[PDB]
Amino acid sequence: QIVYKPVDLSKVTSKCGSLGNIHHKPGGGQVEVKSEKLDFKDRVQSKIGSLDNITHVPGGGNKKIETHKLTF
Amino acid sequence: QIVYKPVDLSKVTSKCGSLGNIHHKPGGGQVEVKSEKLDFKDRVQSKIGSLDNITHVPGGGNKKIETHKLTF
Amino acid sequence: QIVYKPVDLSKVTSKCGSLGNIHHKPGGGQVEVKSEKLDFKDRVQSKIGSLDNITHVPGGGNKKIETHKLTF
Amino acid sequence: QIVYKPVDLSKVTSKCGSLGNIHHKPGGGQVEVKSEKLDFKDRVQSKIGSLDNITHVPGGGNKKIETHKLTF
Amino acid sequence: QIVYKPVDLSKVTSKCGSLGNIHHKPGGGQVEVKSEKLDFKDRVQSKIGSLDNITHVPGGGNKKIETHKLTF
Amino acid sequence: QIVYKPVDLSKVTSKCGSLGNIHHKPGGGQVEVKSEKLDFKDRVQSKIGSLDNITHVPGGGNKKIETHKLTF
Repeated sequence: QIVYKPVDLSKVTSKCGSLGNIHHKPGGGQVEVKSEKLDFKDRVQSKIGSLDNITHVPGGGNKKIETHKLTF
Repeated sequence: QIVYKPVDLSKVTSKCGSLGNIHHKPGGGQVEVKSEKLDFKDRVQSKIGSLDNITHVPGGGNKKIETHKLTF
Repeated sequence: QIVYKPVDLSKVTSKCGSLGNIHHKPGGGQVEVKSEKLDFKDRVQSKIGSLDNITHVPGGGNKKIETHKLTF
Repeated sequence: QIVYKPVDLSKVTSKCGSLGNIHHKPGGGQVEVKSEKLDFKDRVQSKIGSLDNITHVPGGGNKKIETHKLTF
Repeated sequence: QIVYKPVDLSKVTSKCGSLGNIHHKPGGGQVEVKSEKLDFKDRVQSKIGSLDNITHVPGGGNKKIETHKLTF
Repeated sequence: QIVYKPVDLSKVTSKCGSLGNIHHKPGGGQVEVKSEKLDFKDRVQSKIGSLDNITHVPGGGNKKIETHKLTF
Protein backbone atom coordinates (compact mmCIF):
# COMPACT_ATOMS: atom_id res chain seq x y z
CA GLN A 1 0.00 0.00 0.00
CA ILE A 2 1.23 3.51 -1.01
CA VAL A 3 -0.56 6.84 -0.27
CA TYR A 4 1.42 9.48 -2.22
CA LYS A 5 -0.47 12.70 -1.28
CA PRO A 6 1.79 15.82 -0.92
CA VAL A 7 0.02 19.18 -0.21
CA ASP A 8 1.24 22.62 -1.41
CA LEU A 9 -0.39 25.92 -0.31
CA SER A 10 2.78 28.13 -0.68
CA LYS A 11 3.12 31.66 -2.28
CA VAL A 12 5.73 33.55 -4.40
CA THR A 13 4.94 37.31 -4.56
CA SER A 14 6.35 40.81 -5.36
CA LYS A 15 5.55 44.54 -5.34
CA CYS A 16 7.63 47.16 -7.20
CA GLY A 17 6.67 50.88 -7.05
CA SER A 18 8.26 52.00 -10.37
CA LEU A 19 10.61 50.25 -12.86
CA GLY A 20 12.58 52.12 -15.58
CA ASN A 21 15.45 54.42 -16.74
CA ILE A 22 17.58 51.44 -17.94
CA HIS A 23 20.29 51.88 -20.65
CA HIS A 24 22.12 48.97 -22.39
CA LYS A 25 24.70 50.20 -24.99
CA PRO A 26 27.32 47.64 -26.23
CA GLY A 27 30.39 48.78 -28.24
CA GLY A 28 30.58 45.97 -30.86
CA GLY A 29 33.37 43.32 -30.77
CA GLN A 30 34.74 40.42 -32.88
CA VAL A 31 34.48 36.57 -32.80
CA GLU A 32 36.19 33.83 -34.91
CA VAL A 33 35.82 29.98 -34.77
CA LYS A 34 37.49 27.23 -36.92
CA SER A 35 36.74 23.43 -37.06
CA GLU A 36 37.17 20.50 -39.51
CA LYS A 37 34.30 18.22 -38.23
CA LEU A 38 31.16 18.34 -36.03
CA ASP A 39 29.29 15.16 -34.94
CA PHE A 40 26.39 15.63 -32.44
CA LYS A 41 24.07 12.75 -31.25
CA ASP A 42 21.21 12.25 -28.76
CA ARG A 43 20.02 15.42 -26.89
CA VAL A 44 22.80 17.91 -27.74
CA GLN A 45 22.22 21.65 -27.23
CA SER A 46 25.04 23.67 -28.91
CA LYS A 47 25.99 27.33 -29.60
CA ILE A 48 29.10 28.11 -31.76
CA GLY A 49 30.37 31.65 -32.61
CA SER A 50 28.02 34.34 -31.11
CA LEU A 51 27.84 38.07 -30.35
CA ASP A 52 24.46 38.32 -28.54
CA ASN A 53 22.91 41.26 -26.60
CA ILE A 54 19.88 40.82 -24.24
CA THR A 55 17.84 43.37 -22.25
CA HIS A 56 15.23 41.69 -19.99
CA VAL A 57 12.97 43.81 -17.71
CA PRO A 58 9.90 41.83 -16.49
CA GLY A 59 7.49 43.60 -14.08
CA GLY A 60 7.40 40.40 -11.95
CA GLY A 61 9.86 37.74 -13.21
CA ASN A 62 9.15 35.34 -10.29
CA LYS A 63 9.64 31.55 -10.79
CA LYS A 64 8.19 28.41 -9.13
CA ILE A 65 9.39 24.91 -10.15
CA GLU A 66 7.84 21.60 -8.98
CA THR A 67 8.64 17.88 -9.61
CA HIS A 68 6.79 14.78 -8.30
CA LYS A 69 8.14 11.25 -8.99
CA LEU A 70 7.10 7.72 -7.92
CA THR A 71 8.98 4.61 -9.23
CA PHE A 72 8.89 0.78 -8.83
CA GLN B 1 2.29 0.59 4.12
CA ILE B 2 3.77 3.98 3.05
CA VAL B 3 2.10 7.38 3.78
CA TYR B 4 4.06 10.03 1.83
CA LYS B 5 2.25 13.27 2.89
CA PRO B 6 4.55 16.37 3.18
CA VAL B 7 2.84 19.81 3.72
CA ASP B 8 4.07 23.23 2.43
CA LEU B 9 2.67 26.60 3.67
CA SER B 10 5.85 28.69 3.02
CA LYS B 11 6.17 32.26 1.60
CA VAL B 12 8.79 33.96 -0.64
CA THR B 13 8.13 37.75 -0.85
CA SER B 14 9.64 41.17 -1.72
CA LYS B 15 8.86 44.91 -1.76
CA CYS B 16 10.93 47.49 -3.70
CA GLY B 17 10.07 51.23 -3.59
CA SER B 18 11.65 52.25 -6.96
CA LEU B 19 14.02 50.37 -9.32
CA GLY B 20 16.04 52.20 -12.02
CA ASN B 21 18.87 54.49 -13.24
CA ILE B 22 20.91 51.45 -14.45
CA HIS B 23 23.63 51.78 -17.15
CA HIS B 24 25.39 48.82 -18.86
CA LYS B 25 28.06 50.00 -21.38
CA PRO B 26 30.64 47.39 -22.63
CA GLY B 27 33.71 48.43 -24.71
CA GLY B 28 33.83 45.59 -27.31
CA GLY B 29 36.56 42.89 -27.22
CA GLN B 30 37.89 39.96 -29.29
CA VAL B 31 37.55 36.11 -29.17
CA GLU B 32 39.21 33.31 -31.22
CA VAL B 33 38.76 29.48 -31.03
CA LYS B 34 40.40 26.62 -33.05
CA SER B 35 39.56 22.85 -33.14
CA GLU B 36 40.03 19.86 -35.50
CA LYS B 37 37.02 17.74 -34.31
CA LEU B 38 33.96 18.01 -32.03
CA ASP B 39 32.07 14.82 -31.03
CA PHE B 40 29.15 15.28 -28.57
CA LYS B 41 26.80 12.48 -27.33
CA ASP B 42 23.94 12.03 -24.83
CA ARG B 43 22.76 15.17 -22.89
CA VAL B 44 25.54 17.64 -23.81
CA GLN B 45 25.08 21.40 -23.32
CA SER B 46 27.90 23.36 -25.06
CA LYS B 47 28.93 27.00 -25.76
CA ILE B 48 32.01 27.74 -27.97
CA GLY B 49 33.35 31.22 -28.93
CA SER B 50 31.07 33.99 -27.52
CA LEU B 51 30.96 37.72 -26.77
CA ASP B 52 27.53 37.98 -25.09
CA ASN B 53 26.08 40.94 -23.03
CA ILE B 54 23.04 40.64 -20.65
CA THR B 55 21.08 43.28 -18.69
CA HIS B 56 18.48 41.63 -16.39
CA VAL B 57 16.25 43.80 -14.13
CA PRO B 58 13.17 41.88 -12.82
CA GLY B 59 10.75 43.79 -10.53
CA GLY B 60 10.57 40.68 -8.27
CA GLY B 61 12.91 37.92 -9.52
CA ASN B 62 12.21 35.52 -6.59
CA LYS B 63 12.69 31.72 -7.05
CA LYS B 64 11.26 28.61 -5.32
CA ILE B 65 12.30 25.05 -6.29
CA GLU B 66 10.70 21.85 -4.92
CA THR B 67 11.35 18.12 -5.61
CA HIS B 68 9.52 15.03 -4.26
CA LYS B 69 10.76 11.45 -4.93
CA LEU B 70 9.65 7.98 -3.75
CA THR B 71 11.34 4.76 -5.07
CA PHE B 72 11.17 0.94 -4.67
CA GLN C 1 4.60 1.08 8.20
CA ILE C 2 6.24 4.42 7.17
CA VAL C 3 4.72 7.91 7.82
CA TYR C 4 6.77 10.49 5.87
CA LYS C 5 5.06 13.75 6.96
CA PRO C 6 7.38 16.85 7.20
CA VAL C 7 5.71 20.32 7.60
CA ASP C 8 7.06 23.69 6.29
CA LEU C 9 5.78 27.09 7.61
CA SER C 10 8.92 29.19 6.74
CA LYS C 11 9.20 32.78 5.34
CA VAL C 12 11.85 34.36 3.04
CA THR C 13 11.33 38.16 2.80
CA SER C 14 12.90 41.52 1.77
CA LYS C 15 12.08 45.25 1.85
CA CYS C 16 14.11 47.83 -0.13
CA GLY C 17 13.41 51.61 -0.04
CA SER C 18 15.01 52.51 -3.42
CA LEU C 19 17.43 50.57 -5.70
CA GLY C 20 19.42 52.28 -8.49
CA ASN C 21 22.28 54.49 -9.76
CA ILE C 22 24.25 51.41 -10.96
CA HIS C 23 26.96 51.70 -13.67
CA HIS C 24 28.65 48.68 -15.32
CA LYS C 25 31.38 49.78 -17.79
CA PRO C 26 33.78 46.98 -19.02
CA GLY C 27 36.95 47.93 -21.00
CA GLY C 28 37.01 45.20 -23.72
CA GLY C 29 39.72 42.46 -23.67
CA GLN C 30 41.01 39.47 -25.67
CA VAL C 31 40.61 35.62 -25.52
CA GLU C 32 42.24 32.78 -27.54
CA VAL C 33 41.68 28.97 -27.26
CA LYS C 34 43.30 26.07 -29.23
CA SER C 35 42.35 22.33 -29.20
CA GLU C 36 42.90 19.21 -31.34
CA LYS C 37 39.78 17.18 -30.32
CA LEU C 38 36.76 17.48 -28.01
CA ASP C 39 34.75 14.35 -27.07
CA PHE C 40 31.82 14.82 -24.63
CA LYS C 41 29.45 12.07 -23.31
CA ASP C 42 26.58 11.78 -20.80
CA ARG C 43 25.50 14.97 -18.88
CA VAL C 44 28.28 17.45 -19.84
CA GLN C 45 27.87 21.22 -19.40
CA SER C 46 30.77 23.07 -21.15
CA LYS C 47 31.84 26.69 -21.95
CA ILE C 48 34.96 27.35 -24.14
CA GLY C 49 36.38 30.78 -25.17
CA SER C 50 34.05 33.56 -23.90
CA LEU C 51 34.02 37.32 -23.18
CA ASP C 52 30.58 37.67 -21.54
CA ASN C 53 29.22 40.64 -19.44
CA ILE C 54 26.18 40.44 -17.05
CA THR C 55 24.30 43.17 -15.11
CA HIS C 56 21.68 41.57 -12.79
CA VAL C 57 19.51 43.82 -10.54
CA PRO C 58 16.45 41.98 -9.13
CA GLY C 59 14.03 43.98 -6.92
CA GLY C 60 13.74 40.87 -4.65
CA GLY C 61 16.09 38.07 -5.77
CA ASN C 62 15.26 35.65 -2.89
CA LYS C 63 15.74 31.87 -3.32
CA LYS C 64 14.27 28.83 -1.53
CA ILE C 65 15.28 25.25 -2.48
CA GLU C 66 13.73 22.05 -1.03
CA THR C 67 14.21 18.29 -1.76
CA HIS C 68 12.32 15.28 -0.29
CA LYS C 69 13.49 11.68 -0.95
CA LEU C 70 12.37 8.24 0.33
CA THR C 71 13.84 4.92 -1.02
CA PHE C 72 13.44 1.14 -0.40
CA GLN D 1 74.58 91.87 -53.41
CA ILE D 2 72.93 88.49 -52.53
CA VAL D 3 73.55 85.41 -54.74
CA TYR D 4 71.08 82.76 -53.45
CA LYS D 5 71.85 79.64 -55.56
CA PRO D 6 71.42 76.33 -53.61
CA VAL D 7 71.94 73.16 -55.77
CA ASP D 8 70.10 69.87 -55.12
CA LEU D 9 70.98 66.70 -57.11
CA SER D 10 70.05 64.14 -54.36
CA LYS D 11 67.87 60.93 -54.60
CA VAL D 12 65.33 58.95 -52.46
CA THR D 13 64.69 55.36 -53.71
CA SER D 14 63.31 51.86 -52.85
CA LYS D 15 62.83 48.29 -54.08
CA CYS D 16 60.45 45.79 -52.45
CA GLY D 17 60.26 42.24 -53.92
CA SER D 18 56.63 41.46 -52.88
CA LEU D 19 54.21 43.27 -50.51
CA GLY D 20 51.09 41.52 -49.04
CA ASN D 21 49.40 39.14 -46.51
CA ILE D 22 48.46 42.00 -44.09
CA HIS D 23 45.41 41.59 -41.74
CA HIS D 24 43.90 44.48 -39.68
CA LYS D 25 41.00 43.32 -37.43
CA PRO D 26 39.77 45.72 -34.63
CA GLY D 27 37.31 44.55 -31.91
CA GLY D 28 35.02 47.61 -31.43
CA GLY D 29 35.29 49.93 -28.37
CA GLN D 30 33.46 52.91 -26.78
CA VAL D 31 34.08 56.71 -26.56
CA GLU D 32 32.19 59.50 -24.69
CA VAL D 33 32.95 63.28 -24.53
CA LYS D 34 31.08 66.13 -22.69
CA SER D 35 31.54 69.97 -22.96
CA GLU D 36 29.43 73.11 -22.23
CA LYS D 37 31.20 75.52 -24.70
CA LEU D 38 33.68 75.54 -27.62
CA ASP D 39 35.37 78.70 -29.03
CA PHE D 40 38.00 78.21 -31.80
CA LYS D 41 39.75 81.12 -33.66
CA ASP D 42 42.53 81.58 -36.22
CA ARG D 43 44.24 78.40 -37.62
CA VAL D 44 42.72 75.70 -35.35
CA GLN D 45 42.81 72.01 -36.34
CA SER D 46 40.61 69.94 -33.96
CA LYS D 47 39.33 66.34 -33.51
CA ILE D 48 36.82 65.53 -30.70
CA GLY D 49 35.37 62.03 -29.99
CA SER D 50 36.75 59.49 -32.56
CA LEU D 51 36.95 55.73 -33.18
CA ASP D 52 39.01 55.55 -36.42
CA ASN D 53 40.66 52.54 -38.12
CA ILE D 54 43.32 53.07 -40.89
CA THR D 55 45.17 50.54 -43.12
CA HIS D 56 47.90 52.13 -45.30
CA VAL D 57 50.07 49.98 -47.63
CA PRO D 58 51.83 52.13 -50.32
CA GLY D 59 54.23 50.31 -52.71
CA GLY D 60 56.79 53.13 -52.15
CA GLY D 61 55.61 55.72 -49.58
CA ASN D 62 58.93 57.65 -49.70
CA LYS D 63 58.92 61.40 -48.75
CA LYS D 64 61.07 64.45 -49.62
CA ILE D 65 60.46 67.93 -48.10
CA GLU D 66 62.21 71.18 -49.12
CA THR D 67 61.93 74.80 -47.82
CA HIS D 68 63.85 77.85 -49.12
CA LYS D 69 63.49 81.30 -47.45
CA LEU D 70 65.18 84.72 -47.88
CA THR D 71 64.19 87.74 -45.69
CA PHE D 72 65.06 91.48 -45.39
CA GLN E 1 78.40 90.56 -50.77
CA ILE E 2 76.80 87.18 -49.89
CA VAL E 3 77.20 83.92 -51.92
CA TYR E 4 74.76 81.35 -50.49
CA LYS E 5 75.57 78.23 -52.60
CA PRO E 6 75.15 74.89 -50.70
CA VAL E 7 75.42 71.66 -52.82
CA ASP E 8 73.63 68.31 -52.15
CA LEU E 9 74.49 64.99 -53.93
CA SER E 10 73.25 62.65 -51.11
CA LYS E 11 71.32 59.33 -51.40
CA VAL E 12 68.64 57.64 -49.20
CA THR E 13 67.98 54.02 -50.29
CA SER E 14 66.47 50.62 -49.36
CA LYS E 15 66.08 47.06 -50.64
CA CYS E 16 63.62 44.58 -49.06
CA GLY E 17 63.32 40.99 -50.40
CA SER E 18 59.73 40.29 -49.21
CA LEU E 19 57.38 42.20 -46.85
CA GLY E 20 54.26 40.60 -45.32
CA ASN E 21 52.49 38.21 -42.88
CA ILE E 22 51.52 41.10 -40.52
CA HIS E 23 48.53 40.79 -38.11
CA HIS E 24 47.08 43.74 -36.11
CA LYS E 25 44.22 42.65 -33.79
CA PRO E 26 43.02 45.12 -31.04
CA GLY E 27 40.56 44.02 -28.29
CA GLY E 28 38.35 47.16 -27.98
CA GLY E 29 38.55 49.48 -24.92
CA GLN E 30 36.80 52.50 -23.36
CA VAL E 31 37.45 56.31 -23.19
CA GLU E 32 35.65 59.13 -21.30
CA VAL E 33 36.40 62.91 -21.28
CA LYS E 34 34.64 65.80 -19.40
CA SER E 35 35.10 69.64 -19.70
CA GLU E 36 33.15 72.87 -19.05
CA LYS E 37 34.92 75.13 -21.64
CA LEU E 38 37.42 74.91 -24.55
CA ASP E 39 39.05 78.10 -25.97
CA PHE E 40 41.68 77.68 -28.75
CA LYS E 41 43.52 80.52 -30.60
CA ASP E 42 46.31 80.90 -33.17
CA ARG E 43 47.94 77.67 -34.57
CA VAL E 44 46.38 75.03 -32.26
CA GLN E 45 46.41 71.32 -33.17
CA SER E 46 44.15 69.35 -30.75
CA LYS E 47 42.88 65.75 -30.25
CA ILE E 48 40.31 65.00 -27.46
CA GLY E 49 38.77 61.56 -26.69
CA SER E 50 40.00 58.91 -29.21
CA LEU E 51 40.23 55.15 -29.75
CA ASP E 52 42.19 55.06 -33.04
CA ASN E 53 43.95 52.02 -34.70
CA ILE E 54 46.62 52.29 -37.49
CA THR E 55 48.38 49.68 -39.66
CA HIS E 56 51.14 51.27 -41.81
CA VAL E 57 53.30 49.09 -44.12
CA PRO E 58 55.14 51.18 -46.79
CA GLY E 59 57.38 49.27 -49.26
CA GLY E 60 60.07 52.00 -48.82
CA GLY E 61 58.96 54.58 -46.22
CA ASN E 62 62.24 56.57 -46.42
CA LYS E 63 62.25 60.32 -45.48
CA LYS E 64 64.50 63.29 -46.38
CA ILE E 65 63.91 66.81 -44.97
CA GLU E 66 65.84 69.94 -46.02
CA THR E 67 65.60 73.63 -44.93
CA HIS E 68 67.56 76.69 -46.20
CA LYS E 69 67.24 80.16 -44.57
CA LEU E 70 68.99 83.53 -45.08
CA THR E 71 68.01 86.69 -43.08
CA PHE E 72 69.02 90.38 -42.80
CA GLN F 1 82.26 89.11 -48.26
CA ILE F 2 80.58 85.79 -47.21
CA VAL F 3 80.85 82.45 -49.13
CA TYR F 4 78.40 79.96 -47.57
CA LYS F 5 79.20 76.80 -49.63
CA PRO F 6 78.82 73.45 -47.73
CA VAL F 7 78.88 70.20 -49.80
CA ASP F 8 76.97 66.95 -48.97
CA LEU F 9 77.96 63.56 -50.53
CA SER F 10 76.52 61.29 -47.77
CA LYS F 11 74.64 57.94 -48.07
CA VAL F 12 71.92 56.38 -45.85
CA THR F 13 71.16 52.76 -46.89
CA SER F 14 69.64 49.41 -45.82
CA LYS F 15 69.24 45.84 -47.13
CA CYS F 16 66.76 43.33 -45.61
CA GLY F 17 66.35 39.71 -46.87
CA SER F 18 62.74 39.19 -45.63
CA LEU F 19 60.53 41.15 -43.17
CA GLY F 20 57.41 39.56 -41.64
CA ASN F 21 55.59 37.20 -39.22
CA ILE F 22 54.63 40.16 -36.96
CA HIS F 23 51.66 39.95 -34.53
CA HIS F 24 50.29 42.97 -32.59
CA LYS F 25 47.43 41.95 -30.25
CA PRO F 26 46.37 44.63 -27.65
CA GLY F 27 43.97 43.63 -24.80
CA GLY F 28 41.68 46.72 -24.47
CA GLY F 29 41.77 49.04 -21.39
CA GLN F 30 40.06 52.10 -19.85
CA VAL F 31 40.79 55.90 -19.78
CA GLU F 32 39.01 58.77 -17.94
CA VAL F 33 39.88 62.53 -17.98
CA LYS F 34 38.16 65.46 -16.17
CA SER F 35 38.82 69.23 -16.66
CA GLU F 36 37.13 72.58 -15.87
CA LYS F 37 38.66 74.87 -18.58
CA LEU F 38 41.18 74.48 -21.44
CA ASP F 39 42.74 77.63 -22.92
CA PHE F 40 45.37 77.20 -25.70
CA LYS F 41 47.25 79.99 -27.58
CA ASP F 42 50.09 80.28 -30.15
CA ARG F 43 51.62 76.98 -31.51
CA VAL F 44 50.05 74.36 -29.16
CA GLN F 45 50.01 70.64 -30.04
CA SER F 46 47.74 68.70 -27.60
CA LYS F 47 46.38 65.14 -27.05
CA ILE F 48 43.84 64.46 -24.21
CA GLY F 49 42.23 61.08 -23.35
CA SER F 50 43.29 58.41 -25.91
CA LEU F 51 43.49 54.61 -26.36
CA ASP F 52 45.40 54.44 -29.68
CA ASN F 53 47.23 51.41 -31.28
CA ILE F 54 49.91 51.63 -34.08
CA THR F 55 51.63 48.89 -36.14
CA HIS F 56 54.39 50.40 -38.34
CA VAL F 57 56.53 48.16 -40.63
CA PRO F 58 58.44 50.15 -43.32
CA GLY F 59 60.56 48.12 -45.81
CA GLY F 60 63.28 50.82 -45.52
CA GLY F 61 62.31 53.45 -42.91
CA ASN F 62 65.55 55.52 -43.16
CA LYS F 63 65.58 59.25 -42.22
CA LYS F 64 67.90 62.18 -43.11
CA ILE F 65 67.33 65.72 -41.75
CA GLU F 66 69.32 68.85 -42.72
CA THR F 67 69.07 72.58 -41.81
CA HIS F 68 71.19 75.50 -43.14
CA LYS F 69 70.85 78.99 -41.58
CA LEU F 70 72.70 82.32 -42.11
CA THR F 71 71.74 85.62 -40.32
CA PHE F 72 72.98 89.26 -40.25
